Amino acid sequence: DQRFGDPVFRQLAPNVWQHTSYLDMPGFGAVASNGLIVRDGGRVLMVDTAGTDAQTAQILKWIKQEINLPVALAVVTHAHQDKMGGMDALHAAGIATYANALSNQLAPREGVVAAQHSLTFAATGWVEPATAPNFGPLKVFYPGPGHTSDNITVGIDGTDIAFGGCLIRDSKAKSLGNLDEADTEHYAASVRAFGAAFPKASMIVMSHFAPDSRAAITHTARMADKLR
Ligand SMILES: [Mg+2]
Ligand SMILES: [Mg+2]
Ligand SMILES: [Zn+2]
Ligand SMILES: [Zn+2]
Repeated sequence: DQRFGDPVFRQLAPNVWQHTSYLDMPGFGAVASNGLIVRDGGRVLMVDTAGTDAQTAQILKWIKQEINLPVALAVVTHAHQDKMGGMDALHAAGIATYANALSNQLAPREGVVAAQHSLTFAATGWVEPATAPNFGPLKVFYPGPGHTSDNITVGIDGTDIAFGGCLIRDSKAKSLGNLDEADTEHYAASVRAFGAAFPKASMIVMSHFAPDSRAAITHTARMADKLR
């Protein structure tokens, strides 16, 4: 029988699925985290792990069962447990991993395993292509500091989808979440930078809410404005 801890999958587009897994921050709510699985021809690409290696391995099993293509690479969007808690599982599987250089630098401080490869960014926020080879339809953008100093975002070419990770909250959210590591001065402008980077995206995917419209962007920014 399927259990509450087992990842759940939602097909967002013909070649894109959301993974959702529930984790436990001690003393706090047990809570859900989303990432993406993208089919690009003969391979699969991932955005973020689950919050644990066990759940990440259950994700890779699903991919094997349901898609049966090799996972060529994963991009992870910041050095927090919900996004990088399954790096060992990825590495055990032979999956090449990539994160903001800054995420890799912060990883030991945040108790996550670093990715194998570092992404760097132009002053525009767009990833340097030499650091993101063969990413297929993944278009990586660093919007500036928000939820964390290192948070990155990923557009999916050939679809209506952009992934804001933990930077973006849905259009009915009442809070930006935990701000202990947030850049409260720049959060609003980074949210806006994200929305300007992926003007085509009509479906906004994020870590802790189900997918929403672009109103999630405007709403998160207008919440952030109140922190300055
Ligand atoms: Mg582990
Ligand atoms: Mg921390
Ligand atoms: Zn986070
Ligand atoms: Zn998060």
